[PDB]
Amino acid sequence: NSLALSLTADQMVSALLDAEPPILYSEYDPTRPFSEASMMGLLTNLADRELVHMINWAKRVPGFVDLTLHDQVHLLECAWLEILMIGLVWRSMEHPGKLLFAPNLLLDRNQGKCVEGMVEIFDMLLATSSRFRMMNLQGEEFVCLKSIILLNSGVYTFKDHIHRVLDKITDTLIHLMAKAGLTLQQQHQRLAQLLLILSHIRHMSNKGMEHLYSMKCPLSDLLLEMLDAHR
Amino acid sequence: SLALSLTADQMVSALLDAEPPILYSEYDPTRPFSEASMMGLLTNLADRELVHMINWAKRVPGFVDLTLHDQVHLLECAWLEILMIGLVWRSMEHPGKLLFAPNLLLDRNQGKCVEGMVEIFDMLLATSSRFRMMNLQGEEFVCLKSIILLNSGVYTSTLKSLEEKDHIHRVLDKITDTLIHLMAKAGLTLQQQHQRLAQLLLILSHIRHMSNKGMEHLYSMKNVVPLSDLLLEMLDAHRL
Amino acid sequence: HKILHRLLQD
Amino acid sequence: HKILHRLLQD
Ligand SMILES: CC(=C(c1ccc(O)cc1)c1ccc(O)cc1)c1ccc(C(C)(C)C)cc1
Ligand SMILES: CC(=C(c1ccc(O)cc1)c1ccc(O)cc1)c1ccc(C(C)(C)C)cc1
Repeated sequence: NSLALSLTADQMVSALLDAEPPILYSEYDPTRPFSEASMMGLLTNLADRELVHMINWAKRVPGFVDLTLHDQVHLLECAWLEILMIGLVWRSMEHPGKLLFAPNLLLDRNQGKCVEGMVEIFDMLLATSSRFRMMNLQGEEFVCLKSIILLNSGVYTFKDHIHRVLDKITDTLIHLMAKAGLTLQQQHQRLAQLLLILSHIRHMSNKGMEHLYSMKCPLSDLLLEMLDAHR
Repeated sequence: SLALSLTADQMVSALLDAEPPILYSEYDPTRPFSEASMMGLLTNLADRELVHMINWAKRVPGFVDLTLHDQVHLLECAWLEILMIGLVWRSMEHPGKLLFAPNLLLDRNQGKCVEGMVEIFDMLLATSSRFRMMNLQGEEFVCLKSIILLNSGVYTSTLKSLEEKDHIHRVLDKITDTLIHLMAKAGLTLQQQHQRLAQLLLILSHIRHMSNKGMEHLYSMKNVVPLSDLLLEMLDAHRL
Repeated sequence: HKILHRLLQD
Repeated sequence: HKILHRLLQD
């Protein structure tokens, strides 16, 4: 019982694709450049709005609905910045050297010098985006990786159902690579490469989180509660 | 390079042979426990393990091919991860216990005496429990530990040469091949092979998490408790 | 309690 | 210059 485990590989792909959250816009003020306040203002505002859509996306991730409410809360509180980051990184792929936070908010590493810790977090995000770009990450792979983050990042802090679903998503990934014409060796090599990048995404989240609840001295009440979960 | 010319069997034997020993702690069962002494025991242990780790890294295929600064960088990034997965591996057949040393076995209750320790302990216990349920093999463990060394620091020619990054990834691909070889050798089906491969690499994310959280608390008490010079420098690396 | 909850319910 | 550096160097 779950429905997710009964899905086929293509059913899994379409379901995840259809669940994809929209790309939101930042505020349309062309005033340049930014202060430390306005820069963090724009990003925080954006992140807070994205979170509302992330939570509806999560409910549509196969297997997530079968979890108890508190298990859903735990996984989201654990992985929210990871999920935002892999989204940002995916968005920025076609823009080498830049971070596409929103279609009207494309930033480079230089525009972050006005904030402590920003250049460092920017460079890592940029490195990740460049990595995805060199691997030619496909959208169908991206949605698999993102759902994996949701289910995996907090699973060790509770589980069998989640691992069964994680197994299903693995099957789906391999199915995608075989469909693309990759040899068997190429398939497991690519799987590994993709999953290992998730370790770095965790790192970026932890490092970013650490700064966030240090300078948390205006965050939305929701963002504060998500942030408070890591403290 | 030699790392790319090694078969899967040769990769395993090389990694197995390079395994560091299991060290003892200075644990005195007569001495009254204290927060400062418990952390002292763990710090002293880690500092001695670090020396073996550094010479272990040199024996990891492909690692010696890298420039010295890259070697330094990879170890500065991965040292706590490598210590932790080692601890977790030693603790597998000790349910609810962490085997820091043969004379230092600990449960989560003995961790409440320092702020932040019980949280790390629970995460480490959960990882060993995961390994125990998965029935992790030694040949798989040594592959995982060397993946961490080469992977954890690689995303941080040229202006910081990209040729090195490619060599590391080639070696990483070889270790992936080695993991798959082991799994097929164990009679697993293709579906089971890539599933177990995924399960293994996903645990590395949690190991990263434990290291990040552990590091965070570690450079907060740097609050009296004596760190060794090497440990102090490794810890400084996660700041600037 | 938490804003997350409500967002998850509806 | 760096303990790890020296140790890696021997
Ligand atoms: C890149 C990033 C964020 C962010 C998240 C929450 C905030 O309150 C502010 C920024 C982000 C990630 C993805 C996304 O779609 C939108 C926003 C971030 C940037 C800088 C930092 C500091 C280290 C400077 C605090 C932290 C997170
Ligand atoms: C589990 C762990 C450590 C450790 C590392 C460095 C130290 O100075 C002290 C302890 C460890 C890991 C593996 C190993 O083989 C030996 C030691 C650790 C325990 C507690 C903490 C705090 C959060 C309490 C700071 C950090 C790391």
